[PDB]
Amino acid sequence: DSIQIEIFPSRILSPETAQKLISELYQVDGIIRVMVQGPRLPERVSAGPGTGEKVEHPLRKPIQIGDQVIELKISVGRIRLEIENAETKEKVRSVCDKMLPFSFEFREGHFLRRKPTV
Amino acid sequence: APLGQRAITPYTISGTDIVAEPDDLHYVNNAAMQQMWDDIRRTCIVGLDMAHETLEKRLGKEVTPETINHYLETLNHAMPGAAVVQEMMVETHPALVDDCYVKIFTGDDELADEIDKQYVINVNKMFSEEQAAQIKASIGKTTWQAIHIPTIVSRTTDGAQTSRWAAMQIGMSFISAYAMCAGEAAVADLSFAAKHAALVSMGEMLPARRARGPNEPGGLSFGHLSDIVQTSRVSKDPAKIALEVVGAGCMLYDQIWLGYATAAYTDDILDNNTYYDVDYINDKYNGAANLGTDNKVKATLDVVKDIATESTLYGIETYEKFPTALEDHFGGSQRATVLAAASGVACALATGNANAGLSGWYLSMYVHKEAWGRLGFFGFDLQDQCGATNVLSYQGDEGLPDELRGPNYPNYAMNVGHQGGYAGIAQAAHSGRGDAFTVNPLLKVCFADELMPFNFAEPRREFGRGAIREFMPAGERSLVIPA
Amino acid sequence: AADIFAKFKKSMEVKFTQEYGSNKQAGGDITGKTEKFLRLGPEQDARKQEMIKAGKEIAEKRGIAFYNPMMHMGAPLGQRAITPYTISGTDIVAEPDDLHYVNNAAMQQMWDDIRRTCIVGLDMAHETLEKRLGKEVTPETINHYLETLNHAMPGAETHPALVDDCYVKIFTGDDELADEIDKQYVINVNKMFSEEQAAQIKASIGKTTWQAIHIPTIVSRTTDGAQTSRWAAMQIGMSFISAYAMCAGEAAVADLSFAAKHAALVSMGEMLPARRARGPNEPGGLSFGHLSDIVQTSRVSKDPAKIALEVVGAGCMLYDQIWLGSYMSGGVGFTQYATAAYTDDILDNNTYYDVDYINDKYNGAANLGTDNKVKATLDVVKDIATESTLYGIETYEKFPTALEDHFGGSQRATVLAAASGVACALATGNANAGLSGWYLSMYVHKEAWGRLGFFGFDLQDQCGATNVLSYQGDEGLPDELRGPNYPNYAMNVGHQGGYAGIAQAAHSGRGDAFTVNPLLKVCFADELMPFNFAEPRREFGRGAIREFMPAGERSLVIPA
Amino acid sequence: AYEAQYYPGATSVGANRRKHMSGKLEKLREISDEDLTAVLGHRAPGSDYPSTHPPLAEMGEPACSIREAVAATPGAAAGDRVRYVQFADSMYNAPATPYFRSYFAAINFRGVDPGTLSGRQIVEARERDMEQCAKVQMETEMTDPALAGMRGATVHGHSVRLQEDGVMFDMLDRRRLEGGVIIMDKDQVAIPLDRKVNLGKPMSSEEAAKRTTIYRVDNVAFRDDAEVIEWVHRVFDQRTSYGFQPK
Amino acid sequence: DTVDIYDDRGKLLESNVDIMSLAPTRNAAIKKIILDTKRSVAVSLAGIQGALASGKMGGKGRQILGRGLNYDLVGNADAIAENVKNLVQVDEGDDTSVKVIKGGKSLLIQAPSSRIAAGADYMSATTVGAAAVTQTIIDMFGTDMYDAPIAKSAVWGSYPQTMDLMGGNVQGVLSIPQNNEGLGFSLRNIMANHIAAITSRGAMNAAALSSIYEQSGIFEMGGAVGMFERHQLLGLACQGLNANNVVYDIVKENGKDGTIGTVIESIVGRAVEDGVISVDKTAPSGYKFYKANDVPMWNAYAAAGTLAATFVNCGAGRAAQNVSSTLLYFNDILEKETGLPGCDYGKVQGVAVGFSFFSHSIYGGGGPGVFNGNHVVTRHSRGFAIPCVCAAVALDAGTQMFTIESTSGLIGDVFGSIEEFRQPIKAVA
Ligand code: F43
Ligand SMILES: C[C@@H](OP(=O)(O)O)[C@H](NC(=O)CCCCCCS)C(=O)O
Ligand SMILES: O=S(=O)(O)CCS
Repeated sequence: DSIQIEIFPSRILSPETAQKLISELYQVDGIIRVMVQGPRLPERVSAGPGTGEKVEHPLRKPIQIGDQVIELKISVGRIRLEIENAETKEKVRSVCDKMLPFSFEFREGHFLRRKPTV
Repeated sequence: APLGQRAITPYTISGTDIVAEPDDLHYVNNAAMQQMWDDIRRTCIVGLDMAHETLEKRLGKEVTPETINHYLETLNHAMPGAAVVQEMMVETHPALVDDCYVKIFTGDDELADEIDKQYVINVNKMFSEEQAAQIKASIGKTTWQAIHIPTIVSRTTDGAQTSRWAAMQIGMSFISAYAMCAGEAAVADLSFAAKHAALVSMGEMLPARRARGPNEPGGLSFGHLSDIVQTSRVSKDPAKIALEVVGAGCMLYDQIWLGYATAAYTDDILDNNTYYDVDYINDKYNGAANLGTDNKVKATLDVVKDIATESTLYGIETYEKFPTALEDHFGGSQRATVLAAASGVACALATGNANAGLSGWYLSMYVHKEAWGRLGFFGFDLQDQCGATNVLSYQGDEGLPDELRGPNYPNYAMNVGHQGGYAGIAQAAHSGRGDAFTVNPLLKVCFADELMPFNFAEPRREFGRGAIREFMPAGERSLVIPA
Repeated sequence: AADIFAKFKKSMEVKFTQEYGSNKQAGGDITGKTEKFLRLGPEQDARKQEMIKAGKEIAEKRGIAFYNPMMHMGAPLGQRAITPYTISGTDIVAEPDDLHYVNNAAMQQMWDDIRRTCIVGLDMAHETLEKRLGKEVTPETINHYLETLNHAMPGAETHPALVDDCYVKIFTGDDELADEIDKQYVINVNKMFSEEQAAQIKASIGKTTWQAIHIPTIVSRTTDGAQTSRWAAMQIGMSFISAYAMCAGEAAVADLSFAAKHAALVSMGEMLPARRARGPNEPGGLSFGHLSDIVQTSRVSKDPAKIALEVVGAGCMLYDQIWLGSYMSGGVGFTQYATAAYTDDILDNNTYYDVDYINDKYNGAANLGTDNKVKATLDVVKDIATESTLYGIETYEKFPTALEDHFGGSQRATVLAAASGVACALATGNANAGLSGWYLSMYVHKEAWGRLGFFGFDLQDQCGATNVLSYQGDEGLPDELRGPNYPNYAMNVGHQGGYAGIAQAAHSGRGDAFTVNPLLKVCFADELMPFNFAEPRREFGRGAIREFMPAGERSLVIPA
Repeated sequence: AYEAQYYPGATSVGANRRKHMSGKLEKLREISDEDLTAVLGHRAPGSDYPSTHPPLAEMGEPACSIREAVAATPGAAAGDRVRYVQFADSMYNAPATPYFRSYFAAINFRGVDPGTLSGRQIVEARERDMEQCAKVQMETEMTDPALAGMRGATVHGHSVRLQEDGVMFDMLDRRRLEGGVIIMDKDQVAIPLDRKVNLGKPMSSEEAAKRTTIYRVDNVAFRDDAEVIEWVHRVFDQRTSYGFQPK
Repeated sequence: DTVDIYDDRGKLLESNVDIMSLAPTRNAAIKKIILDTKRSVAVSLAGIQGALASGKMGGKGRQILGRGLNYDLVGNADAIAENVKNLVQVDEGDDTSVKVIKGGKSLLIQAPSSRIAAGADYMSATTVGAAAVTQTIIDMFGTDMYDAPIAKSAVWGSYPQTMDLMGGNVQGVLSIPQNNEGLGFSLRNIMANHIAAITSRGAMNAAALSSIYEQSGIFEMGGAVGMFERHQLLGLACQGLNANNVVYDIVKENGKDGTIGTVIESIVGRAVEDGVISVDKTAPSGYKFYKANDVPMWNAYAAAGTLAATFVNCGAGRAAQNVSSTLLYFNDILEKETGLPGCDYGKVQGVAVGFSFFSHSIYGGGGPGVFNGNHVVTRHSRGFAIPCVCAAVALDAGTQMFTIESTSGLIGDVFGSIEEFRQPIKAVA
């Protein structure tokens, strides 16, 4: 009965824009679960002769969304949603126009699981 | 309500509703993949007509349909590892070897008609009348056996196991069913017939340098892999057939034989490119992408150039407008693989020629390289740079119809992400023509059986089922293992 | 020996004079020459009843003829009673069916352990790092690198629980180096062997360091045996790159990639010719010395006869039931050509009698040592072999049940020849002496009974005597080196199992630490393997009782 | 005097590729040798170059005509070890691409071993020869600090969408915008320097696309570049016939 | 060691010819036979045309649908021969000969010996012949640029995807070198039906040529160094080449009503008369153990007796089946009745045991005509047991199933046109 969507910003979001964006999406009605995928942000070099060194990435910040602190391991460059109705898909695409300051894509289909695991 | 953080972007099986994590498509964690390889590995075809000539000459027997019924029942008893002649011996447990059986398919319509219909693969029933006519014309009025030895025996052994086991049990079943002596020259002739003279191996034996043997994935040429996949028998979409062959070949070659590919059978990118290619070919070449032997265009350099360049440009535009599969931490060699597969399948569908598909593959690779300045990892570029000049050469070590190519081909010997595309191209060369088989009708009819634990009609769907812990493979030893 | 003769008699009692299942054989005289055949059919076994029921049920379920004992010509199997088998040197009673390698999990696990194991030399990689990379290797660095190797080798995309049997260990001839290294990754030659055995091992491997690599069993089952070397090489390269802080991509690191991947890689087996084409790590290329070394009976026992016999048992099983029984042949199997040499103690009885005879005639020449051994001559071989063969023949002719047990002549010929060859190699300390005694035993058997064996059992035994001492090109190798790919031995059963036990005896009687390869003796000197190579014959019995848990099972990724 | 053309194409990307291959780049910034050595992270800045073998002057050489005729580079005459400078270029109009960065290296510098991947372009050479090549590549328009940068390990980020402020993504942060300029503060292996290296400002998106060598549908697209397509078709056609019959 | 060589009619060819002069590495005719086997190859024009027309190429059951080429190769076989000779030949007027055999259906390509001296082994003949035929097809029949693969694989089968030309239509007397069981075994890898067909079913010609190949391959494999050179040359002279007419004398004297036992009596009588063995000890029961004064000579006598007995048994029965039992039981009863080892010291007897097993059981092998010197079953006798197999096959009368025609029709048709093969004993002598 549900439909599930992804938002693909043309530029990998910084934590601040991702901070506000994800924050009010949780206020959006009709979301079962959300996903944010993108490049990882290591806290230590794990390859090369400079292995085992401290890396404090500018993009690794404790985003404050919905009164919750989340430590980004990634630069959110893909957001897949979960909505039980299509009339909220109009809502989700609408909000991404206002507070994502650049061009983005918006598809629909089976994205997260829709399948048992383990 | 929940917030997920992951950086691996789970794959969704192409043309399906199943999304599987990237580590569920590894053949170690995917039982369907292993079962596919087991079915291909444990399967062999032995003719019944040369043994019948031996029986009728040496012994003076009469080989009637009732004797064949008795002999086939005997053989289906003896093939799973049971004794039929002498006494006081062991026999493989019927629970552990229940995936073993022997069936006969024949180009003789009558001889198939009065044989017990539990041991017969009916060509007319399984195939459309045009494909059935093609198959019967190809094989003649000859009978063949489709032997599938136990999964456990093939797992505990190599792919060289199959012909030996099948020949031993065929000889013993002849001995039991035709009332001939346990040891006599006629028995040897039957053994030599089954083992060599009338045996069709899934793959041939590899050279010394490749430290592996017969009936392995390296001997399984692209024509045999096309014929094993049973989409050309089940559906008429000439592009879906090629895409299914690509999806199965990428797994079987890259993941197992060479030890990435996933993209070819995931996310429906190559499928979209191929369908656009078919539409373009129909629009420009008077619908040559449709089924048929006359509507195909003669394969020339201009045609392949047009088709391959257009396919590559469309793929590049689609990537550059909505990448959605890049950013994988490992580069973009799969981009080149997908583009080349699309171009080659389009060229094959339009021309009905496999080497035209190969030329499209290489032209797409070159257009990729010149448009982006990327081509892949260190490897990868070898095969393309070479092979572009090896498509039409007729020199000895270079040049073969694709159908007769395979992982043991010199250029294709070591690198990943290419051989599945070639199998798909070889399939598409004939699928658009509506042909019953690619290069071997015996393999095409041998795998038109529904008792296989693996569905060779939908290979990619089988991988999807395997990835979600809903595929039951054979060869499990739970009976003998402690609880 | 009287004690072994007693256990032989007890085995015949428990086999014929005692009833098994429902064959109604209770009562009888194991020295008697007559019996009455009840003709109860295969339904007398009970286990065979299980097989019949399962086959019929599968026949209804699937839709084609599967397994009907009525399609045995004449009458079904078992017109004479189904008497059990007893594993030599133990008391576990096994049905014949449970000793078919398809039906024995431990029997499969043995080959899945020899197949998936590899040993990669490690001095050259450290030397390359030190010299041409500046990254000095210190035992802390080796500890970290072996930690990285140990779980990367399982795959790290391989399932965490599906590859639990995938580990790597190291053993070194450098005594001071193995002391610091974390003992979870070290095979210590000084405390897994005795002082003299470990002394010979260290003397033969020198100051070198080696890795024992075991890839997942499911990976070995899915692919062939030639995947082991490549899996190990790739995991070794990954561990070197990820444990020594080296960039992947520069040219100089490729020299190390070669050195650590495959410059000092020792394969269990090798390539085979065309008819039997196969690659490395298949039983056709596994030497007799390599099988002698994979069996850790020498490491954990001082009795030479027991060591030779244990090697014979495992050998027959690997080379007859798996190699010739399945790869080259397939079919029902060759389980009963093989159970002769590791069941019912006829071989043990003959060999212990031969030990007594040699010690009585040659002043304990069959006892452990290296100086008491008699020099190998034709007279010694003729003497020992003939007496051995004559005694074995007298035992078959004196106990009719022992003759009926090895009903086919091939089993009897194999038992006699194995006993004679093992005795000769024990007395003389020469493996080829054991071989020549084997062939003389075959000749005495043939001339005494007027029948030797199956149609082609005499091929390598007619070719046997003359090729033992030849130094021509394709004829002649010390036995320790010979194997199933040897030209005479390539295609016949009932021999290759006993041949390995012959070579083991030539060195077992001397108290030797290893037969042909020390890297194998130490590589398999690890009690962490799911299979126990210290006593293999006890392992087959354990499998036949459904009490052996192997590796490579896919139950976690399969519907239940 | 055969005047090389270096590439076919009348579009802007054609001229840019001809410039990259030909080495006629504009020195768009400047970087000090001590700073360059520090950023390469191969050794301590301001030291003599370690050698893997003694100088060829004293090491002695065989009577090879090629050795007598091919003057060894200064970095090899002193027996310097072999070292590498690695770059990751963005497909979003970054001024260079792996194959054409490699063409520049192989046309402009002796004794070089360029290696091209889809996300890397390693230049491996004797230590001071690679020093020269890295300085040229960093100081000129070929390298845009925002859309490029040295990356010795974990080079992921060439095909990732640029940062929201127009810098190519990096997992290790070998450089980032600081006060409107690119400041590189780690080696190419991502263990920090003792200092801060100023690479100038990142060239704006418009002029970046003006001086790019990637073919994109946004900017000049490959489809309409009939010259490049014609070249590719001619090369592929010649390959196919001459494989069939070399005539 | 001097013998006489007698042809298959029992006539005297050459008198007193020294044994060492007859070795593979010294005899000119044997060297020429080796060179011709190395360089000559046979092409099936009919099969090429059939594969082109029907697309049935690349092995067993393979057929490419929709790419059939309709060329009249058989009709224009003469022009094809001329152009293939033009391509193959290294220099004009050299030893390159191409003949059209049997009305255009097949060709005989004998590449020049320079291509042999300028390469490591014999495969240059096969590869150059296949390349020449493919090139001539593409040339004279105007094959399109995109139809080149089909014309190539109508000659080359599945190579390089397969090690050999599986499904091809060009083949030689010897298989590919990758199929050897050991070092130097290539000359031994000629199946029995090939030798039977080449000599047009002449028993003492098939035996002679098979023994020539076997001894050439055993010299190549280091089997004749020192005293073993004499050991093998005596066997070759006595068995293969009819030394002093012993084999044919025995055949005549035990032909009408002979058996294995009478041939054993003949061999032992000739040995005792010539002095090759004499009574060493006499047991109390009257049995006289014999001792071999001349051990290589006794081995030669055993081999000659083995061949003669195979002749007698398989000619009385007219079945090539009996060869295995003849080879086994002649030597076995010879050991029992004289007290000495059989031919090749149990090696021939064991090869006969294995070859009788594998031709009489479910485990492989086949008829006597599918066994060669390289076979794992019969690679053990040092050149003394395979000649008997080839002679037996040549001496069959329609009893076998896998007959000479079925397995070696092309080989027989093409290579039966060389006199050095139809008359191997005359060539060697
Ligand atoms: C058809 C053959 C010829 C051939 O090539 N193989 C056979 C049969 C085959 C089949 C029997 C299974 C079945 O019934 O289908 C198998 C198991 C091989 C397979 N396909 O797995 C086998 N023999 Ni055989 N074969 C054996 C043997 C033997 C002994 C049996 C002598 C006796 O008195 O019973 C004799 C030859 C000889 O005289 O030595 C024998 C012959 C024969 N052997 C005669 C059958 C004889 C008959 O009609 O009674 N085997 C043995 O010597 C004992 C072990 C037994 C092997 C089974 C096991 O050990 O696992 C079996 C090994
Ligand atoms: C001889 C050979 O048979 P083919 O030449 O293949 O018919 C060979 N058999 C094996 O060596 C013997 C397997 C059966 C052994 C039975 C007990 S001797 C093989 O399988 O290739
Ligand atoms: O009957 S045979 O001796 O040939 C085979 C028995 S395994």
